[PDB]
Amino acid sequence: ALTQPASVSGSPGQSITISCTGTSSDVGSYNYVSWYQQHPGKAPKLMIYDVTKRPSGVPDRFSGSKSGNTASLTISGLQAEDEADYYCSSYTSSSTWVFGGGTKLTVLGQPKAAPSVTLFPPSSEELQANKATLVCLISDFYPGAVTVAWKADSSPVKAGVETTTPSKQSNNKYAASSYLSLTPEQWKSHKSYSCQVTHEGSTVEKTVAPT
Amino acid sequence: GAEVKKPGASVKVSCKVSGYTLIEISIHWVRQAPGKGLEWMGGFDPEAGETIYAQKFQGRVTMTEDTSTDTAYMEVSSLRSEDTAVYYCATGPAIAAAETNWFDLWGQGTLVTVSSASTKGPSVFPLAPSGTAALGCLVKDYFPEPVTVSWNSGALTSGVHTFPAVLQSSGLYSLSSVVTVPSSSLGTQTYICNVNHKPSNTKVDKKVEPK
Amino acid sequence: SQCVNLAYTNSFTRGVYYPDKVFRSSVLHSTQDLFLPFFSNVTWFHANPVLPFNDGVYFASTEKSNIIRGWIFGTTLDSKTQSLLIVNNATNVVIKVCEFQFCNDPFLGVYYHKNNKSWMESEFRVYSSANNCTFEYVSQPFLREFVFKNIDGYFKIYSKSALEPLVDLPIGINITRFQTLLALHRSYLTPGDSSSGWTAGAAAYYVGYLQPRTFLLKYNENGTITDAVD
Repeated sequence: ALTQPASVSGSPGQSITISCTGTSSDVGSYNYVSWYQQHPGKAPKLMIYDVTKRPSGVPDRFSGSKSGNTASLTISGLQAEDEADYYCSSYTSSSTWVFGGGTKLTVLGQPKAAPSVTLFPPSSEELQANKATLVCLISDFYPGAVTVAWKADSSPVKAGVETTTPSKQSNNKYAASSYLSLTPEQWKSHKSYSCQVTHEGSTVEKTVAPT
Repeated sequence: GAEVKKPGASVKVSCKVSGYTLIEISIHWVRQAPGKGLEWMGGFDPEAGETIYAQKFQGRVTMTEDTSTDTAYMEVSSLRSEDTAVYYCATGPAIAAAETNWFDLWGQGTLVTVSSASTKGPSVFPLAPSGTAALGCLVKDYFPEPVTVSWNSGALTSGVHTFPAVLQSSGLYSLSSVVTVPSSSLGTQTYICNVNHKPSNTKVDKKVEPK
Repeated sequence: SQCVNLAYTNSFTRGVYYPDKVFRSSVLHSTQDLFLPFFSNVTWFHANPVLPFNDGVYFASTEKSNIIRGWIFGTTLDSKTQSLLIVNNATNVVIKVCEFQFCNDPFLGVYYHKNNKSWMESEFRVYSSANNCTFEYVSQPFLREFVFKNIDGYFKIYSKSALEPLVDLPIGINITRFQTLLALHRSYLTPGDSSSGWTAGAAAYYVGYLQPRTFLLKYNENGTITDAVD
């Protein structure tokens, strides 16, 4: 896999760069780096190929470069239509292609907002069904990129976690939800469970206890 | 067209390429799971003269071509729920003497859903509240989309946030619907969420009530 | 089908071939044959038109690449009548007579074959149909100047003054018009390439017409050395 930043934002007219850190097996040894643009619900569009070249139709505001094992896409004069997901891609010494994780690109249209986080413990009705669900609801954050981590007491939890992709609200901010599936014995055994949301490098945590 | 498949079956996606013929073009296949990023499955390497597969897919994916009809095929076998994705064919150069390598997606892809779930109505649990307060309903384990949630038979609309559903590992969906209300009204105003699941003809009314 | 939908004048004292005779001689010999006038109006073409054949043609071209591959000869150039088709590979010449449903703008399409590492030519794009084939000739391929004449059912060819006889062919068909056969290529090398963008270097050819004129041919030991007309 190639490494891209999860998200990047900028104001209209400004410049931004998205980096694509590979290894000697792909970006370091070949000039075959492609960049793809994806608007919601539409097929990725080739923006850059062979590190620097643009297909006919792509504006010159998009440019590519490579240094060492790191490829970069730079967009000058941000337009509202440039807000999309960007993926880099590189040829590999195994004669295969690999993709980066994707970079969400937001063209800022309102002040950045921190997410509101509400955590619901398992209801008594659900516990009597031999099931336990923790509901973490995340709302009103901009730009629309977050990460969720659960903690049982102080230890990370990954098993039993389901998180949704962010979705635009009516007020143009974003919302998401995360669910932790526990057994009633696991739930009552610990002193607390926590939902941690990370947005713009800052973290908002909520905690619930069986007692 | 879209394909629905039980786990363990196989699917064969088609791609009809006009313009240049298949013999003078490299064919690639990429897929993208709903909400996730792009994954390269395999493609024709110009320098190798044949099709190379990502090691994750060797033995379970087979690509073939019908030079008569100019249709590219790819067949995935023993498919599991992680194979739910949109499958894109892509066209790239085949001449190894030139020093360009890339793939350009062809059409808008075909969706392929793998699920063992069948029509099931939701079980509804109250999310009891703890200046204002959040309360709601947990609409749990239903299939397929969509469910509709309203409060107080439509009388209550302000402060209502119905979150998009999560697709859990079991192949079922769950969502939450939260209303933000004054904390003073918690003992006086009645809050009922109305759940309607047309695909299973299920309707649930449940009063959400302080713990 | 596969068909795709895609002057200056000069003069010089060439266009002399052995006088339709293969007799050896060492002196001057007169001849009444079909010859090219010495200072005649030759047409300088850039490429591509269907040209009349008349009684013969002088053809010459200095084209550097392998773009001009041959010619098509016939009358209607349709499926209604038989036509002649000469094609030059890098390794072979191929001469066939069939009822060719020729394309409006014929060309020998060159394309890349990914499963053979090689470029190949397609005789599609030249004709959409080819039935009733009565003649097929295959041998080594043919400034490059040619003389073509079609007399007594035979199609005679001289190449390289003093154009040596190349070959003559029991075609037995009527020939009134002809067209030069060009090789065009296409490659998918940029994400915006167009499949319709067939291209090649600039190609140009000289065309003259043969006339019934008495000549005088000077032989020394083998080749014709000098020549004369008035």
